[PDB]
Amino acid sequence: CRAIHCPRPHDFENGEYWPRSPYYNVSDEISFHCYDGYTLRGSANRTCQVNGRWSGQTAICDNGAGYCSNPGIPIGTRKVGSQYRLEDSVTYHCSRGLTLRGSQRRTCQEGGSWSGTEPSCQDSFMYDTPQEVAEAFLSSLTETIKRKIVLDPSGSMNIYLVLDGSDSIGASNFTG
Amino acid sequence: DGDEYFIGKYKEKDETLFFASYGLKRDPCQIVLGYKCSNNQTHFVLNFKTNKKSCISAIKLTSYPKINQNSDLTRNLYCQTGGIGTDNCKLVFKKRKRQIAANIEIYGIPAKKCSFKDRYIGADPLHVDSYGLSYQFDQEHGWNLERNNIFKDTRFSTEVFYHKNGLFNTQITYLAEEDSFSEAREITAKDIKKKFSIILPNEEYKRISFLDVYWFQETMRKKPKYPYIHYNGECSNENKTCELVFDTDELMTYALVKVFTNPESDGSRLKEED
Ligand SMILES: *[C@@H]1O[C@H](CO)[C@@H](O[C@@H]2O[C@H](CO)[C@@H](O[C@@H]3O[C@H](CO)[C@@H](O)[C@H](O)[C@@H]3O)[C@H](O)[C@H]2NC(C)=O)[C@H](O)[C@H]1NC(C)=O
Ligand SMILES: *[C@@H]1O[C@H](CO)[C@@H](O[C@@H]2O[C@H](CO)[C@@H](O[C@@H]3O[C@H](CO)[C@@H](O)[C@H](O)[C@@H]3O)[C@H](O)[C@H]2NC(C)=O)[C@H](O)[C@H]1NC(C)=O
Ligand SMILES: *[C@@H]1O[C@H](CO[C@@H]2O[C@H](CO)[C@@H](O[C@@H]3O[C@H](CO)[C@@H](O)[C@H](O)[C@@H]3O)[C@H](O)[C@H]2NC(C)=O)[C@@H](O)[C@H](O)[C@H]1NC(C)=O
Ligand SMILES: *[C@@H]1O[C@H](CO)[C@@H](O)[C@H](O)[C@H]1NC(C)=O
Ligand SMILES: *[C@@H]1O[C@H](CO)[C@@H](O)[C@H](O)[C@H]1NC(C)=O
Repeated sequence: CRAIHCPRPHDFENGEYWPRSPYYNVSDEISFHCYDGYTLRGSANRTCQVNGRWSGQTAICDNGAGYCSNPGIPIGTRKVGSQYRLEDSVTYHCSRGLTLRGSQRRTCQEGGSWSGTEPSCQDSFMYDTPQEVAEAFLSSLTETIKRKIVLDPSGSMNIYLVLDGSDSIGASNFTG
Repeated sequence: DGDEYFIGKYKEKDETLFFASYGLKRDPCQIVLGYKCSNNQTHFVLNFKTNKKSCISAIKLTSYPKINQNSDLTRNLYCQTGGIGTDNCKLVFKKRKRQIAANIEIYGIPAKKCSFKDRYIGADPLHVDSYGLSYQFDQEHGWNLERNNIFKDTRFSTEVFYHKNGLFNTQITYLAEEDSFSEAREITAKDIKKKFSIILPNEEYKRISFLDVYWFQETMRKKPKYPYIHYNGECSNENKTCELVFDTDELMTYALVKVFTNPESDGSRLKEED
C-alpha cells in the first residue's frame, strides 16, 4: 500500500503553478497564477486532502472574447481545442493511471454553455464522501431558494428505482 | 419571433447606446466594451454605464425561444439603479428554464434636449392615453371606467396603480367626457429630489378637474414599493394656484403630468361609495 500522492497538473494553459514537482504529497499547496490580461476563476491556493482532489474549484484563466468561456483544464486532464466559439467542441482525456469521469467531448451550446459535466481524473482508491454526494444529489434534484422539487404545471414525475442482484453482496434482502 | 420586453418608448430617429447578444446560460458573461454581469438561475443583471453625454431613452430585450406567456401578468425588466433619462442603469431581468439567449439593445438621446414629451403624447391624447389604449366611458354618470387587461396593484381604498412597459401610472381621480385637454408638464432628472411639489393654474378656463401621473422609478426588489402620492388641501375656486406634493420611498427618475380643465367642475370628484 503506497503513500498517497496527488495528481500532477498535466497542463495549466495561460498561467503558471507554483511549485512544480514530479509528485505532490498530502497537504501540499499550489498557487495558481494567471498571465496578464487573463482573469482567474476558481481556487488559487489549492491543497489536496487525503481524498485525492484539490480543494476548491478548478483554477481557470480566461480572456472572455468568445461565445462561451474556457471550460478549464482540470488537474491531470489535458484539453484539446482552443476554439471556444459556438458549435465548437473540445476534448478531454487523462494521463497514465487516471480514468476520465465527465464528458469525453464537450460541445458549446447555443445557450452559451457546454453540453456535459466537467471532467476529472480519478483513480481506484478515490471515493466520494457521503456529504458531497448528498449535496450534489440535492442540487441536481431540487432548486434552492430552502429547497423544492418543481415540475411542469398540471404535471407529475416518475421514478425508476433499479437494483442489481449481482454475486457480490446480495445478503439478507438488500440490508440497508 | 421572440419575447420582446420593453422599457420606455422606441424612437426611429435616434441612435443606440450599444447592442450585444448575451448567452443566458453562460457563467459568467463576456464583458463587452467594459460592462459587468451577474448571472444566476433566476436572475440576469447588467451593470451598464456609458461614457457619453447622453441620457438613456429606451431599453428592449429579446428573449429566445418564444414562450407563450403574457408579459402583462408580472414585470420582467427593470433598471434597479437609475433608469430611463439617466446615463446608466443596473438592468435586471428574470430568466426561465426555456430562455437560453438574449439580445439587448439600449438607446440614448443627447443630454441637451433630454425630454420625452415628443413620444409619450401621440397625435390625439384626448381619446388615447400614453399606453396607447382607447378611453372607455360609462353611461351611469357620464364618466370614465376601469381597465383590467394589464398589471395592477392596490394598497389602500380607491388607489390606482398601473404598470406597463416600465411605466408606472396613476389617475387622480376621474375624468369626464366633456372636459377639454389643455397641456402637459415634464420633470427632468436635475429637478428631482426625494420630495417635491408642483404648482398649476386653477383660474378662469384653467380649473383643474383631473390629473394623471406617469413615471419611471427604481426597485430594490421584484415587488416595488409604490410612492405615497396624496393631494394636500382642497383645489377650490378661491385658491388661484393649486399645489400637489409627492412623498417617495424610492427615488424617481422621470415624471410627466397632463392637465385637464373644466370651468363647470365643482373641484371635487368621488363616487357615491363608502
Ligand atoms: C514528499 O514525500 C516523500 C515521501 O514521503 C518525501 O521523500 C522523502 O525522502 C525519501 C525519498 O523518497 C523517502 O523515502 C524513504 O527515505 C529513506 C531515508 O530516510 C530511504 O531509506 C528510502 O528511500 C525511503 O523510501 C522518505 O520517506 C521521505 N522523507 C520522509 C521524512 O518521509 C519527500 O521529501 C516529500 N516532499 C517532496 C517535495 O517530495
Ligand atoms: C441569484 O443571483 C442574484 C444576482 O444575480 C441574486 O440577487 C441578489 O441577491 C442579493 C442577496 O440576496 C441582493 O443583495 C441585497 O443587497 C441589499 C443592498 O442594501 C441588502 O440590503 C440586502 O440585504 C441584500 O444583501 C441583491 O440585491 C440581489 N440582486 C438583485 C438584482 O435582485 C439572488 O439572490 C440569487 N439567488 C439565489 C442565490 O438563490
Ligand atoms: C389654497 O390655500 C388654502 C389655505 O392655505 C392653507 O391654510 C392656511 C390659511 O387657511 C395657510 O396659512 C396658515 O394660516 C393659519 C391660520 O388659519 C396660521 O396659523 C398658519 O401659521 C398659516 O399661516 C396655510 O399656510 C396653508 N397651508 C396649510 C397646509 O394649511 C388651502 O386650504 C387650500 O387647500 C389651497 N388650495 C390648493 C392647495 O389647491
Ligand atoms: C495564498 O497563500 C499564500 C501563502 O500560503 C499567501 O501569501 C497568499 O496571499 C494567498 N493568496 C490568496 C489568499 O489569494
Ligand atoms: C429474505 O426474504 C425472504 C423472502 O422475502 C425470506 O424467506 C428470508 O428469510 C429473508 N432473509 C432473511 C430474513 O435473512
